[PDB]
Amino acid sequence: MRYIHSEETIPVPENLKVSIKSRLVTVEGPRGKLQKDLSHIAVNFSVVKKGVIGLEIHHGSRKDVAALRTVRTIINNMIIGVTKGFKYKMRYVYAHFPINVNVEKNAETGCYEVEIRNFIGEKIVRKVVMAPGVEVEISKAQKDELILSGNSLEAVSQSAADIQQICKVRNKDIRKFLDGIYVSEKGNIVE
Amino acid sequence: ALKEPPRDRKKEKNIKHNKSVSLDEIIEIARTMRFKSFSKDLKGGVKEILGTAFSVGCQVDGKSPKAISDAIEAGEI
Amino acid sequence: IIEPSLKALASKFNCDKMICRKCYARLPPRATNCRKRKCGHSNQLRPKKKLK
Amino acid sequence: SGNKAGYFDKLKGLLEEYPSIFVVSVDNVSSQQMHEIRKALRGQGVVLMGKNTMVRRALKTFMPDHPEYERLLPFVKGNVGFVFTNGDLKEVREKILSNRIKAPARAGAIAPVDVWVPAGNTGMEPGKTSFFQALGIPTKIARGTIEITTDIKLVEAGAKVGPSEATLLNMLNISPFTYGMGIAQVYDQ
RNA sequence: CAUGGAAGUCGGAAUCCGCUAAGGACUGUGUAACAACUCACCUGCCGAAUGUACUAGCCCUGAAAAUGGAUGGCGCUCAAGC
Ligand SMILES: [Mg+2]
Ligand SMILES: [Mg+2]
Ligand SMILES: [Mg+2]
Ligand SMILES: [Mg+2]
Ligand SMILES: [Mg+2]
Ligand SMILES: [Mg+2]
Ligand SMILES: [Zn+2]
Repeated sequence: MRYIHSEETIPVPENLKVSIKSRLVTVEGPRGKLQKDLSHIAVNFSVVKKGVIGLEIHHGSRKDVAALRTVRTIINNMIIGVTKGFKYKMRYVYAHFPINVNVEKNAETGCYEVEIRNFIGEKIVRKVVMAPGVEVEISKAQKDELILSGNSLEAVSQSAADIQQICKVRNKDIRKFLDGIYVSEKGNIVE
Repeated sequence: ALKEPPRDRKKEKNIKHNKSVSLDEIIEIARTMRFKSFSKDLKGGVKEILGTAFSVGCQVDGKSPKAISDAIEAGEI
Repeated sequence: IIEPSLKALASKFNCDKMICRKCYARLPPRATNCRKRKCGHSNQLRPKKKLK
Repeated sequence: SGNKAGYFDKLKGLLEEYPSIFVVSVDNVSSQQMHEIRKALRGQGVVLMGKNTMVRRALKTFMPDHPEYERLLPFVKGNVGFVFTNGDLKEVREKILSNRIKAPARAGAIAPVDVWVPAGNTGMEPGKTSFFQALGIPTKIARGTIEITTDIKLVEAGAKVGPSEATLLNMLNISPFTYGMGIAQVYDQ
């Protein structure tokens, strides 16, 4: 079973610009610019209407057509991200031993780095380098919050996963020792 | 308020299923107090309701409250 | 002590999971088939029993 | 689909017998409201609404029993009910408008208009002052009663109401929502 | 009906009708018990397929031995495989 024609459309708001060349997408708007390369997928791009982009695959199989929506949702996420940004929230959870962190400022480059001390009462100092373009803040709204913000969802989420994955308990029952840092809510910078 | 005569004092620790009551116009007369509180049109539905309400008692003798309510053959009042 | 909402938040990542019966792999709570290849994508799963 | 079969003949019986049809736009209304309005109009008129009849009126349009049925084809959009009655149009203009309930907030309901608490004495138990201090409302306890010295804005119009303010609205018996039946255009009036 | 109390929700056995497209002698939580919340169920949006078992073709798990190694070798993927 080979499918003749499968098509979807993406609207574009009247605020930003997008240009595609040789399967390389450039999106630039009020909050910056992003680049992505999609040369590994055979897709045909076209301009359906004044503000609608269409893309399609011809004579594809079910497995090939399955990947068609993935680019659509990635491009939509980039469109949202370049006009509204992204924001993740994190909480610290300890029972007895407090954990203290220090998100020091730029280290002579755009990258931020986070220092974590006193995890389950350990004297190890553990060092993490954030992806470029992501801003880390200690919240002042109320206590025990870590604020992550940025332009790209992939970098914001991966950096959050780095923070989550670096605080691990070893040789203990993790159903009893619930210590660690976890993400609790994801959203946009505006509203 | 029937319960097959007075329930002797402290005679409820064991089974207390001896609450059989007669099935007659007495229940229909007692239904007039409710007077079809929740709609029931001209109270024919309320009459069937109250008649089948004592489903544990199984009406009187062979007749059953469910059979009596299901069979629409009695007078309205 | 841990306040209940934080305890639930932390437990959601390490208590509510499915366990494969062939390779002891951790699966999402609503999974129906194991994802690992050494067991052949088996559908013999059991819930992770809680601690009490 | 026993009720579906009973719906076909019941509807066919009522459409021919009642010449007058009134359209009602009911949406997100509590069941008790239709229970009470049904009991009020039990003697005269029967109200009945159901799923959208995409082709079920088109069948009445095909045969000539009522050439005016095909004139009402585009009027059905969604969540619109019909009222069959034999009373006059003037008397049925405001009969079904009674019993407008006072719907409380639902912890975040958008208030169309700014909600304000006028200066006065609540008169309730002063043990609830922690709720007032949660929002930081200046309250003074006089004679065991909580009194709001200065008016404090609750929520801006069109903005989400805070969960604490929405909860306080329940015992304060004040809310911007008043739910009632909606009247749509009937017979190209 | 027992009942501090158990208005469905220690419990016993029953399990009906009203009005609706649907909303229960109750689907749980909750609570002294209720209420409340939810659930079931129908409708508000929608816009054409779905669900449940079985059958057989290829591929994969099941598949662990000793000097370095053999579809005869290099190599081969709309094949130079079936
Ligand atoms: Mg040990
Ligand atoms: Mg299917
Ligand atoms: Mg050969
Ligand atoms: Mg060929
Ligand atoms: Mg050859
Ligand atoms: Mg061949
Ligand atoms: Zn497995």
